[PDB]
Amino acid sequence: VLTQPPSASGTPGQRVTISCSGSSSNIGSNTVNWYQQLPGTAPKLLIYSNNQRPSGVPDRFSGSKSGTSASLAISGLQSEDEADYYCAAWDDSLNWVFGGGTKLTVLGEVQLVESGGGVVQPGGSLRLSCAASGFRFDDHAMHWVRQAPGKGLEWVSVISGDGGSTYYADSVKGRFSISRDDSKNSLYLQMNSLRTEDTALYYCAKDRSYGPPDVFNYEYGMDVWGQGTTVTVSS
Amino acid sequence: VLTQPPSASGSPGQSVTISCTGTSSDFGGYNSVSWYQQHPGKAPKLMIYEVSKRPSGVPDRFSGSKSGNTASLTVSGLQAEDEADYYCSSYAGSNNFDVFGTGTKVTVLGGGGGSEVQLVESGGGLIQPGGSLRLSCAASGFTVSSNYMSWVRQAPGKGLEWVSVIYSGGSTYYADSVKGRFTISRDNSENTLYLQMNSLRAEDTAVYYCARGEIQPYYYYGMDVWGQGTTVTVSS
Amino acid sequence: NITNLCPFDEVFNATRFASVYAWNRKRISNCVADYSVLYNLAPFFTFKCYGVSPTKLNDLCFTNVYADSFVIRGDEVRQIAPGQTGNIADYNYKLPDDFTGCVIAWNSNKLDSKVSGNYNYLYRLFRKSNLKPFERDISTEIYQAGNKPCNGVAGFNCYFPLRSYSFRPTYGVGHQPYRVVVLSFELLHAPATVCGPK
Repeated sequence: VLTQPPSASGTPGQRVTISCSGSSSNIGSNTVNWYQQLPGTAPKLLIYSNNQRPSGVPDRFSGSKSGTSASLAISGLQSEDEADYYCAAWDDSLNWVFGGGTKLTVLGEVQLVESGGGVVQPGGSLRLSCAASGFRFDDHAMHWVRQAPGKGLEWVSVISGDGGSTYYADSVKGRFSISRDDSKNSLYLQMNSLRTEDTALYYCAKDRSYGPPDVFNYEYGMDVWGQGTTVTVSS
Repeated sequence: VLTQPPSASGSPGQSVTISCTGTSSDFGGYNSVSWYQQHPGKAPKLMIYEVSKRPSGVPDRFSGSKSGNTASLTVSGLQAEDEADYYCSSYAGSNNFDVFGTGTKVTVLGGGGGSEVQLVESGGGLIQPGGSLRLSCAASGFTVSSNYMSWVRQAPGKGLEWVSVIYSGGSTYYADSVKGRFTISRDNSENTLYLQMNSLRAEDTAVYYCARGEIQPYYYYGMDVWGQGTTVTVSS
Repeated sequence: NITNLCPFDEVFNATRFASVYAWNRKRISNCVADYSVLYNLAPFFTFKCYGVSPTKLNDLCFTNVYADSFVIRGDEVRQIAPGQTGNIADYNYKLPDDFTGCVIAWNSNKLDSKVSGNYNYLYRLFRKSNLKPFERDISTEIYQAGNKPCNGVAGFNCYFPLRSYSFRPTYGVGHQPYRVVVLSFELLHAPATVCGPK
């Protein structure tokens, strides 16, 4: 569980400070990660390892991990920084807990495309596919991050680069089967015992670490995402 | 799970050169690609462990270089009278079983270990379904309590697959097929090393083979000796 | 005043670190261990501290910290844990189920992998029994597979109990050199020296 301001505010020109509170079970023993998602487009990594930024993220963002809470800062925000900011951390109970989202509103190249959605009969379901194009699939891990329409993000499962140990969430445990096959850098996720509470996008997200994000608790992040399919079971 | 050609019979002994394409890498990290001549009947025989590195045996099958992402074992010019199924296992993954490949029919024509250390088994004739049957492979040669022992089973039609691995003194790693219902236990420290069924789930009908050494992280061990297996023949 | 800094800066930065069969046991004491500086060091990939939290670690005195460094593969860092089996966990370095330190580790595929043949390390593939928690076996006698004496020979009965790695630059993560340094903490009936910045 992570506490995050649901919908903060801000004024142009100056800076704000989005914070995230977590117990010593998730943040105190691991590293926090801040993700940015514009309304309409797929999310993208903003800050990883609590002090580092990817090549695409400019110096307009900074982070700190003072104590058991994380603190973000956007020095000199503008109209382009009006997006959702999500916190995420790997808890020591074999799970990946995400934040809630911060509507910091101020009113003044490898493709990872996936498919396999569509409305289906409740109870059962179909398989979830994923693909890539020349990015050394064996040297990276993959995550499944479903997001209901308009709602926040949540972690489903993770497959490591080795293809061995994998972890599932507290709700998708048992009835979900994630696997990878190095045919064309694919990823198959089979779902069972559908409860109709799964209408989301199911982002097939790419990471940068190799093993499961439980032994590498300082580099685990999430690389360029992929446009997910809108699967609407709706019974 | 690896990719191997189902059969290879065209141009016998001239352009067969079977290979286990697909390893998601430069053919593993330890650079050890196994090749076992699993002839029908007797247990498999070691042919190639390193890239080629042919041990004391037939020298007309060598040059197993890792061409790109596959190890093309040059089998041309060997002979034209053979009816067997070759296998290939190459991996370095920590606790990753099922490293063997699919049944490759390398029959060029088609139509036309005993005194080394020891070879004994249990002979599970008409095994009562489930239960707990113990299979031993008493070896009067090397110590059965110092070297790394292994257990590999194969079923009618299906290929070989790693079933059990036991290290020197402090490891009892099991495979993913049993997932825990199989309890490996080393026998007397100076007699043998046996196994345990522990209420099989009708999938252990495959014949067993107690290998004197590891398969995927292979070591020459001087000589590769296996033991003739027994048919479980479950009665569920 | 904050003076007499720990020599940790000389540990986490070198060229040749160690091997798993002969690992350093640096006993660091009499300094203000500023673990906050250890965070913003080279880009580590693992900082899993099992005993306590790094935030509360800077407010607890200690007697002496045992720094133990070695180099293992990528798929072996999982074996360095308070209780786990493996080719490196029970044959080269084993941690008890009381480790109050950290398992700091980072990839070093920039200076520990050259294309000339890396026959420098080893991991003791052969052994007789599991090593005692925090035990080091610096030996080179030929492993004897029982039932035959060996005054030193290599064939069919007795083999080299050590085997070198195959670290190469043109490989993938998992088969790359990873430098792992653990920091064992202890508190005997002795005055505590290493406390931290106040």
